[PDB]
Amino acid sequence: GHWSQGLKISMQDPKMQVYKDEQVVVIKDKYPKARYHWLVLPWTSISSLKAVAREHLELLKHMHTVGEKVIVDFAGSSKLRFRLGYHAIPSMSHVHLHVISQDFDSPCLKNKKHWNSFNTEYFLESQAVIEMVQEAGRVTVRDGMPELLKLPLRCHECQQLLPSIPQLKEHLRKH
Amino acid sequence: HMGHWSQGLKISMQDPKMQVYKDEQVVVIKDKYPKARYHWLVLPWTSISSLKAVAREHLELLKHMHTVGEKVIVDFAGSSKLRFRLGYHAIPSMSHVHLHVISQDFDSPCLKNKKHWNSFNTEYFLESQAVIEMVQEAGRVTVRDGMPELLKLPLRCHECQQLLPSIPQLKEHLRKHW
DNA sequence: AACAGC
DNA sequence: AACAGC
Ligand SMILES: Nc1ncnc2c1ncn2[C@@H]1O[C@H](COP(=O)(O)O)[C@@H](O)[C@H]1O
Ligand SMILES: Nc1ncnc2c1ncn2[C@@H]1O[C@H](COP(=O)(O)O)[C@@H](O)[C@H]1O
Ligand SMILES: [Zn+2]
Ligand SMILES: [Zn+2]
Repeated sequence: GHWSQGLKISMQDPKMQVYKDEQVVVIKDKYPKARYHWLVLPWTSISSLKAVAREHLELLKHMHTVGEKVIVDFAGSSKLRFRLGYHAIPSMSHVHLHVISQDFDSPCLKNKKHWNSFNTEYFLESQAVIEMVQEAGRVTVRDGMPELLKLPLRCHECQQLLPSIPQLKEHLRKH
Repeated sequence: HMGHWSQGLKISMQDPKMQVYKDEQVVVIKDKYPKARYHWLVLPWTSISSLKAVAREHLELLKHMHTVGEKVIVDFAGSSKLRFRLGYHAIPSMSHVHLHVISQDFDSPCLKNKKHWNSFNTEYFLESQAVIEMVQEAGRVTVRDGMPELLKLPLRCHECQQLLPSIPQLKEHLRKHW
């Protein structure tokens, strides 16, 4: 479906370009799952994590550095915590780096898949991906990622199990 | 002060037809809505308002209630080989403190919602022995905070610790341990 | 009105 | 006193 190309379309639209250089583009996540949620995409598209090889190393490092720069330039005075990583089995085409604040306070965060895709090992940290390409030369993704998306809701700050999304969002207010 | 319905245990325990066991100290009745194949309530003739009211004077009575519970198990469920737990609900709904004696099959149609499950499978369920130890060491029973929150915890099998998303799936899962 | 978009 | 039946 044409919906899966949204990232390539949006990153080519100057009105959506939070940041741009000769290597990458940054856009706001159209349906953000937190107060701050950006996506970093390279101009030279990569199909999936399986296609990543050592030639992509510096680019991945650049995507990480740019993500941290966007935090400084557009959320510097914030005390929030941030994580940078990739979804093991994404839905939108063209690999993209998630840069998202750990409040997870947003109406677009609506279901269990949303939560677990940022708060389970389904969320592959950027620094860990960079490490695999630097040493092994490829990105290895363990099995069972679809099951992680169906796990009961667990708080990422205190590890408490919650029974529903609404009760989770109320719990997050304590942190 | 709650309505007349909360006195059902006092009315039922005085009915000889409901008495599974009786002595000068305690009485045993079958739970009217059992949450397992075997489910009894042990109540003293000298009623206790709540766990907060328990003092060292009730210690021997509490141990007698426990021992009687253990005897009812062997007398009426000895051939079942089922596991049992003895404890009190931290925040009961029926008046008059009563000791739960329940088999761990949890195979019953009266078990219908999460509150039922977590009332017997979280810290909401205070083991009889633990209650006895507190009264022994400290002379009173202390209920920890956050009990209403425990009743909302996702369903967890008490045998293999697996988390289940619904009651019907839990009942189906429990088959594997019978 | 219908529909491909390289 | 509980409790259908209105
Ligand atoms: N047109 C778009 N522009 C920006 N972000 C988008 C767009 N469409 C989807 N997204 C986001 O991209 C992410 C795709 O998820 P995933 O495929 O798991 O990486 C989600 O956070 C979506 O909200
Ligand atoms: N008339 C009754 N006779 C025997 N058990 C009852 C009766 N009414 C309620 N119960 C049980 O007493 C318990 C009351 O809940 P709790 O106050 O949490 O111990 C539940 O297990 C009920 O099924
Ligand atoms: Zn928490
Ligand atoms: Zn189990």
